[PDB]
Amino acid sequence: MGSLSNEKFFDISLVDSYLNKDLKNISNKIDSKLNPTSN
Amino acid sequence: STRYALEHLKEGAPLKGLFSIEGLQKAWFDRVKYLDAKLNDCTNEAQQKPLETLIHENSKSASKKHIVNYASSLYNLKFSMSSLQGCIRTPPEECPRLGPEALLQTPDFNRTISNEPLTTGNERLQAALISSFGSLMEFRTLLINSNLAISGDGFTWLVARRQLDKRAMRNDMPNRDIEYDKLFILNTYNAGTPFNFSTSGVMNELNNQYTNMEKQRAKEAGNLEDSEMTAKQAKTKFIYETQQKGFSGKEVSYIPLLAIDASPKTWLTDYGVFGKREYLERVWDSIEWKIVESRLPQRTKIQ
Amino acid sequence: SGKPPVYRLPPLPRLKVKKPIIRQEANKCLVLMSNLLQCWSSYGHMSPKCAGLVTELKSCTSESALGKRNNVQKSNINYHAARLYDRINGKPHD
Amino acid sequence: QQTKKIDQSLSKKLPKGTIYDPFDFSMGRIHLDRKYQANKNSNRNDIMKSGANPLEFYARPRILSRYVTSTGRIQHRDITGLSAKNQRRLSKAIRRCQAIGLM
Amino acid sequence: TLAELLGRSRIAQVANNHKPLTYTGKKFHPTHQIIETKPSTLYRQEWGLKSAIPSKIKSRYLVYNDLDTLERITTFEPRGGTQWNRLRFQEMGVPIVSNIGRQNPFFKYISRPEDESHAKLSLFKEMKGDTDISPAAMKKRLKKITALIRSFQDEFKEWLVENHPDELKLNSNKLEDYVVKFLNKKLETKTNKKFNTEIIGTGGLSYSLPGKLKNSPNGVIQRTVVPGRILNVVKENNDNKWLAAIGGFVADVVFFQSPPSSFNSMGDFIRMKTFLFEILEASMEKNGSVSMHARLLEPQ
Amino acid sequence: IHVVPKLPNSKALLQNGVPNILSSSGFKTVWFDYQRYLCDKLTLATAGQSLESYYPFHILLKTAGNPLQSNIFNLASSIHNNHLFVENILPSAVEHGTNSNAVVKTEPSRLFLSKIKDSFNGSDWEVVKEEMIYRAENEVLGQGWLFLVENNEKKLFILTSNNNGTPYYFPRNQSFDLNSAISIDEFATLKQMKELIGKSTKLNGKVQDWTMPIICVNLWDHAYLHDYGVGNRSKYVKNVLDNLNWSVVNNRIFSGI
Amino acid sequence: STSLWRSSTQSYIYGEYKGIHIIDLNQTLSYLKRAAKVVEGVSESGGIILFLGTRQGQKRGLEEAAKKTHGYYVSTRWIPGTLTNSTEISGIWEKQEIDSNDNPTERALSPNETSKQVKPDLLVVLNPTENRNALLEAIKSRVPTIAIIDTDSEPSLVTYPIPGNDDSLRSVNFLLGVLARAGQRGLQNRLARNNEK
Amino acid sequence: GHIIGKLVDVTEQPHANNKGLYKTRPNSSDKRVGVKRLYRPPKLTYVEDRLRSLFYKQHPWELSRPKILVENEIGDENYDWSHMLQIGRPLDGESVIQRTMYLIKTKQYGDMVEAYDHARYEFYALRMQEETEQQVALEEAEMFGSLFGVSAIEHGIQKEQEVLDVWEKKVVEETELMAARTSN
Ligand SMILES: [Mg+2]
Repeated sequence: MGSLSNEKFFDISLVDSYLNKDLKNISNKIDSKLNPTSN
Repeated sequence: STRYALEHLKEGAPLKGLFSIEGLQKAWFDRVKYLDAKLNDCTNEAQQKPLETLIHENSKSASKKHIVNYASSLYNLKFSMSSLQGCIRTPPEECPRLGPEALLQTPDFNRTISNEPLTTGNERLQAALISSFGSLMEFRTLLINSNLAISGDGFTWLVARRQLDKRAMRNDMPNRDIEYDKLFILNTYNAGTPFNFSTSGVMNELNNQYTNMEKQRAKEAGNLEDSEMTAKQAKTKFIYETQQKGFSGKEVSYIPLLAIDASPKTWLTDYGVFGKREYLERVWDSIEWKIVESRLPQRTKIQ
Repeated sequence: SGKPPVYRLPPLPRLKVKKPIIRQEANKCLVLMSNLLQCWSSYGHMSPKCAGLVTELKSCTSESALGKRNNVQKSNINYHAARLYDRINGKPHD
Repeated sequence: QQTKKIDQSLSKKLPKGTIYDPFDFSMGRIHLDRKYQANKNSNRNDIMKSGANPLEFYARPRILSRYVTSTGRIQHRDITGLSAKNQRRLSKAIRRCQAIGLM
Repeated sequence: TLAELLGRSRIAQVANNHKPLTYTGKKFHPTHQIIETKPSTLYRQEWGLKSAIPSKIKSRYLVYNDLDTLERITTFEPRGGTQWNRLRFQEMGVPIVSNIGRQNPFFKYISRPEDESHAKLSLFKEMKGDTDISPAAMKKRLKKITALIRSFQDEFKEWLVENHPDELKLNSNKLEDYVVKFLNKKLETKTNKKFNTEIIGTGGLSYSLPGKLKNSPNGVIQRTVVPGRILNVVKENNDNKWLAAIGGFVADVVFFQSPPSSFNSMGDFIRMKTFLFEILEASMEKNGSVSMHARLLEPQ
Repeated sequence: IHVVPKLPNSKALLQNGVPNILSSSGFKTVWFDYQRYLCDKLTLATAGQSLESYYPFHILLKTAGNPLQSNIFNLASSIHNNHLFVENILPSAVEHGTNSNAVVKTEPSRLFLSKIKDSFNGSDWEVVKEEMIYRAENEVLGQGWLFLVENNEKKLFILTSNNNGTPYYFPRNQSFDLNSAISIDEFATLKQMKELIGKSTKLNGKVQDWTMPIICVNLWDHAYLHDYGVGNRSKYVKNVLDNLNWSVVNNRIFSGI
Repeated sequence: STSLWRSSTQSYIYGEYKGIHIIDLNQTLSYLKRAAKVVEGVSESGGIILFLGTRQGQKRGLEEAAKKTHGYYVSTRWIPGTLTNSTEISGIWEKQEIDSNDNPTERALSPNETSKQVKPDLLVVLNPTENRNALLEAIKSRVPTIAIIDTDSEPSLVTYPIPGNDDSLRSVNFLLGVLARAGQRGLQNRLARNNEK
Repeated sequence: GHIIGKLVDVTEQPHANNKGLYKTRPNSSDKRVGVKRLYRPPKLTYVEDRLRSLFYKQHPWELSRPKILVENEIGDENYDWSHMLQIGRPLDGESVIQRTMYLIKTKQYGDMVEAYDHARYEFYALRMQEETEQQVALEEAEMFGSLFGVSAIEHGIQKEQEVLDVWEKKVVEETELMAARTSN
């Protein structure tokens, strides 16, 4: 998985996700699916 | 006679999926009639006594051996035919006669399993077979292989290790006369009792009396006994007793639960020469597991 | 895995052993002496037990000092070597 | 009458759970096992041939201690049986280890 | 053509083997295919190999490694023993019983592949199962598998974010399970079964199933007797753990306390005489060894 | 590969079975089938083994000693005995079907009758046949073979094999069914046989014996079941010896020249 | 084996399998038929055919082939000079005169006739690697030769090579049997022709 | 069926290799000449060999069964491998391999593995049947009055006893010789 790992020892994939908004976009999608509405 | 008649078998009525009218008439009716005629000619006082009682009381007898032979053969044939019910598919006369190529066919007893006793709802037999044979497929292939290997007349039995009621010194005790340890398969040939608590050590006793008679003749003639000969006889005796020495003692009875016939008279007439394996296959799918389930007594799993 | 390599030889005029070590057995009449000397050193000179060994020396010495000598063979390994060297050597063809 | 004691060199102790042949009870078998006696126990236990870098072990005197004779002389390639490069690196390691004075 | 005929030729049927002909180690199973010559054939040194075997060989069975070698010599050995040892096992006829209770592997059970548990050890074996030199096993294989995972990075991400977002948000300890499941499915596809080398079971020693009875002239046998030799009285560890030779197999035998004084009468020569043994059980191990058990029977 | 031999006048036998003995269907049951079955089973047993280069008589001799090689011995003995039976009941060995020389008739040889007189108690041949059937019924319950053999002593006996037991080898006669009770004298004879084989010093545990047969009658239910139904085995054997091919038989007797 | 290969036989080999070179059999068949009817032609012509083989156990095949083809065989070791030094080696053994039917004429031979040399018209060698001196005697004495050539032999020493295995009794017997039968057929044809033209 | 003497030109492969690098120029291997390969004897290989090795290192005791290598007549061999049991040959690993080849040739199954397991299970079934047949045949013979001189167990015991007796003599002689050596 790379960026989503919970290991304190991670790789460059985390940096790639951070710089290119990838991980932020993933978290936003997860929140939008789960956080609001909840109908 | 009525005592040797079955509700499943009727004159002129094929056993569906097993034999035609001719097959039953030749395999069962002709043979049972012949055995009854021979036994009656050989003994008038037979009808009142069951075959099992006759075998138990009369045995190990050279003078009256043929009484036991014929009675046991009749009992064996009846017991084998008792469990047969009739398989829906593949009528006996419908399928074609098998030729030489039937030999090269690879058996599928390793692959296809049919007529499971679970289907009839008998779980006690399910557990007994799984425990004493690991799996149904192993049990089925063992039966088919064993009976098939019999060259001439013989039977294969699903006997049960009925632990002796205190080495046969007791009997009719609650739950013990119907207490067995495990299941086993035995191949009897030419009218051999599946239960071998009787007829066990017969060769041993014959050897014992022979050695004694030889000793008496030697001493009467004055010939001194030879130590090595006695040692050899002791070794033969020791192996014979150690071989047939159950933990309970007095040998272990093997009650019969199910039998499969091997005599060519049963199948040669209709299934042809090459069809023996086919006959066995059709038989396996024609067992009424309710009867054997009822015959199966209680287990020993208590201690 | 990496066992020591096999080293061949340049073509040789012949393959033979100078003085082959052929199997041989002692007379045991000298061994009898060795045991008797051991008995003398431990039990005592011409001690009772040594007497049995003494008689054994007498028996082995009576006819020959070293007893009867036989089973004197020779090793024919040179014969076989010379016989099948031309095949076993693995020399390149002509 | 005969003495009940026999040297191990004349008694083949067959291992458990192994096939055997009648020949294995003959003197031929013991002579064969004696001549063909291999040292594969080393082969499985020499970490040096496992692939590890010998020069790394210069700080562990014991590991090299099994490749030196009683007085410390380095065993020849035949006895050690390592690869040429592994042996040369092992020799450098032990010589270095002597320099630091652990040997 | 000729290539296909050579593929089916009896020489080709024999698997190539380069194991030592004279092995001085523990022997747990045959390591060479026995070749047999018909009497007439042997009469003309026609074993079927490349070159005729020298006349001095009178045995009709031999084991070979190389059809021809640099020294113009056929690497062979006229032993044919193993077949006799197998036949002796079939003499005793004691069936093989699975040690771990594993059900017979001679039956493709429909449910056997179904019932299963997580096997991370398989994941370990996928890269550290090579058990070879460090520069290749620990570097080349690890690089290869890491490259393989690179191709399965986005797919894992989308699946986890789509189907299991709660656990990812919570960082549950169960997250590892999805990783194992994913890798399993990726190496459980078509062509992914690969090949597994391991002794299936009896391995051809005995295709006998338990349960059948050895009906005998004197009656059904309850305990089997076979002549044998007690190998040594030194046993093992002085833990009442002897050894004995029975019909080609070295099998342990159980002794009652105070064993027979026969060994005391003569010791370490006990192999001279023969005894009678019961075969308690025969269960094999992962190495192919058969841990046959026996018991010593003596007249009272 | 073992192949069923070609019999003379095969067309005549295929059209109708041996006259006075078996019907076409019955003969096709014994020969032309269950004989190809026997050959195929034997070939599958010995294919790729040194035994496949030998003939049934030789393989059964070689196999007698080996305990767990009994399948091959059993197969070979059946094949050999069966062909013996077919030959000795063949209507005419000579291929004179086209010539239609039905005048050919077979009668016992004077030497053969003389041998009967020497053997037993000098009884007549018909009495021998009757008592032979008698024993066939009484001491062969299942299948087996009926033999009139000749020993080294020049005295014909009757061997009541209860299975595929070749007369050639008395250790493998299988003449006493041990499954049923056994008399004291028979068990004594068995123990004597135990001793006799034990005396042999050969590494293969074999014993000399000649006892080659003269008359073969198949007692397997593959022969009479169809033609003679069940229990009529006595009538089957009776008619078999009635029309026995005598030319081959009296030839089987050692002419002494 | 490959470690023994002689490169001069590269064209005769089909490849290597299990550590040994595999001879092409189409070529072996073509050469064998050529050699076979060379033998038949010589036998029909009425020449002398010599069958040479010195490996152990070959004598039976040589003797049988010689008697079928009315030729000669040498299962013992070839004697150097048998062809170049014939008068010294074989000058002491006596000969005979035979007619077109291979029937002796029972006529005495003058000393000069006996002292002459009889030269085989065809030489067949089963182990040309060991009988090299026999091949060199033939090449020097102008006698065509047939030999079984393995992946170790030199095909240029023999007029008519037969690529095949030479270390197996079955192979040499099979090849030599085909050659002998061809020679026998030639002899029968000659006998028929001279009996009836 | 591999082709000797063919060189894959750079133009033939336009796509990137396993490492994502486009091949644009011939490499050192392409420079070299390959006449030796043309004249080298080809190295013959068959897929069946891998299976044969796998089988015999999965069924070690299958080696115990002797195999005759003297071919009878390979040309006159008509085999329908739908059923591996075939007159003229025995039941052995080769039967498994041929059956697997036939299964794949007909394409009834997929990869090597499945066809191999199918054939293997068939081979188990036939072998179990044969072993049971031999055991029951033995039982038949003894039940019916069959005499046996020497069995495999007793044959082994007797030969072992011969070797042991020779060994006994040798060891006593060696012991007294060792007594001689140490008595010095
Ligand atoms: Mg050669």
